[PDB]
Amino acid sequence: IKVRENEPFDVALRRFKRSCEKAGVLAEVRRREFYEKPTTERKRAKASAVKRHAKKLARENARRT
Amino acid sequence: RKQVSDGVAHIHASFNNTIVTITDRQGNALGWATAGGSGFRGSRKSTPFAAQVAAERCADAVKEYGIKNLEVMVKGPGPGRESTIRALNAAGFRITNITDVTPIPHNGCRPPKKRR
Amino acid sequence: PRRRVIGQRKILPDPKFGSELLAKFVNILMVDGKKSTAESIVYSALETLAQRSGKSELEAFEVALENVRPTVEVKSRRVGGSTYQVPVEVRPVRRNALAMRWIVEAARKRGDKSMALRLANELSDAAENKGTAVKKREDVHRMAEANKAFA
Amino acid sequence: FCRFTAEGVQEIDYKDIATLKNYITESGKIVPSRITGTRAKYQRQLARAIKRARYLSLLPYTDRH
RNA sequence: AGGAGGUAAAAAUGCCAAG
RNA sequence: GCUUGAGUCUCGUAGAGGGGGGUAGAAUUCCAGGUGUAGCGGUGAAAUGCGUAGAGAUCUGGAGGAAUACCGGUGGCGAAGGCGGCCCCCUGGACGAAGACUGACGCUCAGGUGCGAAAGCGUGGGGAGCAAACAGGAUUAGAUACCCUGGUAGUCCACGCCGUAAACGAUGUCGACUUGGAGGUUGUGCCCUUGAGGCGUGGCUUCCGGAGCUAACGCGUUAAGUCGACCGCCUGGGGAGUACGGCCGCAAGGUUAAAACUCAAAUGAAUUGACGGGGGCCCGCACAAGCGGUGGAGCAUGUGGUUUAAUUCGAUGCAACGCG
Repeated sequence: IKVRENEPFDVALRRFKRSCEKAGVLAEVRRREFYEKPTTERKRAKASAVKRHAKKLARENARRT
Repeated sequence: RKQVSDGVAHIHASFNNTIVTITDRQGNALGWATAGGSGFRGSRKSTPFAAQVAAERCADAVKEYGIKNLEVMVKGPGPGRESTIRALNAAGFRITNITDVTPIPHNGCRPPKKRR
Repeated sequence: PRRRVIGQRKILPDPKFGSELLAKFVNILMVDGKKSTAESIVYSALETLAQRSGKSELEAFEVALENVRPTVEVKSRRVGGSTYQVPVEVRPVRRNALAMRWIVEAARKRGDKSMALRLANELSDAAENKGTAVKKREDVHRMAEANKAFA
Repeated sequence: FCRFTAEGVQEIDYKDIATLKNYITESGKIVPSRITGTRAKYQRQLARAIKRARYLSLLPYTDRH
């Protein structure tokens, strides 16, 4: 959010707002309550998370790299 | 003129348009310039370049005050942000500190339903 | 095309004085594969301009190129929704090759008597950059600078 | 990866602003349990501790006050 | 590994066809 | 009689379980004022709208209503509907440890009774933000729509009513039995807590999968497996969850629930294709980058059409039309 670092400025380099939001809470509350589409988009967000965790623990076949 | 030395640059980088207002420390405005005022009516004002010329067109609107120290307050989602600060640095202002004052509610007002 | 990034051709130099850039210019002036006809026009227009310019042939020629040689031009690219014009920098081999085209189409619109007189008039007043050939280059720079917002 | 009061046993008290400052970020938001590796029991505990400490102005709600 | 974006991220219109 | 089922007590633990009352900060809008200058807003692009009566931007002050960022998690709790700031008051349930007690008190349940999202209805409040209706602007062949600018009911509170939902894990409740693996969460025992460990043992929960089952998809100790007890329900599609009648309701309607007639199917899962204004990858003068044409003119020639006694027949998107 707030940035000084106080001597050798020279460049913006604001990862600081990206380390908190930079769009992520603002391009979310831009519109559209939905009130239940969070409950289904959180679920597939978790479902794709645990499926790729099952995928990366199932890569060892050969595939000839 | 009052000839103040230290000032605050506010940047209202919305999705459609960007407004660069340079004030003093207290908050009283000195001059401003938007992307719509610099030409660019329509799709062109929503680009980072129109934000850049809006900051330059605001820098020479406060030449009569002799500001040398600027603290930037960026606010908004728009593409203005990371280009309209660089235009103030090239304009010959010393960037004392940057902060984002983007108003994020602590969850309450119903946002619009819009845009299917 | 899709696959091939082909290397360019092998132009032989100009016979009067060895220069591929003049040799490329006589190809853009050529029509119907009549190269000897087009070389007749180029030499007769370069000598009657070199008298008016004072400078000798090639350096009188190439100074008239930078007044029509562009540097940016628009292209119509689509990335998001509807398509708009982005100004792109012109690569240098194209850059004078696009300039030579604008001259010989400006000289073909000229209402003078012969092509030698037409092209020498167009190549001279472009050295004082007043022809319509520079006005092509000014108008490609206007709509490029009108679209400077896209980069 | 590391732990918290699972070893250095505590029943988190909100007045310990020294320890609680470790568990908020620079903007004052509570840092998630996926970062600090806190047990889910204590992450509920310090969430109530921070929310009480914000009420008594011992901790700020945001950085923009 | 998940997260966020990025000249960029879309959303102008675009009907019908019979045994 | 007995103690395993069921229940009680003692001790703790976790929790957006409920009801009441307070209060907190962030933001939106409005109101007032300072500064300040021509735009703002909006979109694919626009316009309506707002703005020189000085907006938008910025700063200070205020008034309001509503919702609770981060924590936050296929995390938790609840019979289900559901329930997220914090604090107090009142209150329900679950689970655990170690004992004590009652002694089959149990399970299920037609009718009955209660609870029951949202919308709606009644009365009285409240009204920031959203927003049916409605209005204006667009888009379009049209656009009673999507999009934009506004905007009333409603959303909020109290108290009644309605009693429905894709009220859904589309899976009734209760009990027993039957290989495993990785987790989450919440208790607890033991040991060297020596240190985040080690070993156990309970409750709830997510995912994968074995036997088995299944039409298949899949389910798989939280079964759709193997069984038992009781209940609800089904009997081709359409007509139709409609008409009529009853009951309920302020109403909207709900609930119970046909028939004539009509069709020879309707449907489920999966398969090979084709297609997609689905995705990924790739190619071609397909586009792009270029050059020269055609469409205009006059003729040549072929076809259609018309005409004629006959204008012989055939070829008719690409792939017929200087074709046989």
